[PDB]
Amino acid sequence: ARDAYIAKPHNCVYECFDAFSSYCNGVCTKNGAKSGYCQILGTYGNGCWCIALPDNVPIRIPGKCH
Repeated sequence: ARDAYIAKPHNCVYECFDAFSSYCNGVCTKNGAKSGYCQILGTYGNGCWCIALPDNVPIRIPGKCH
């Protein structure tokens, strides 16, 4: 229902940093209301967090991006 480390469609964020530049929120901002923040990727790097309940089909991949 929500994204954990992904903020872009089928692509993931290389490394979300401080949201001071609203970089992570900026990606979630495109929705026009969706809200997201930058957390940790999990192992190494950073991950973007986005909250909302689109029509459906939130995450279709283990979170790994090309």
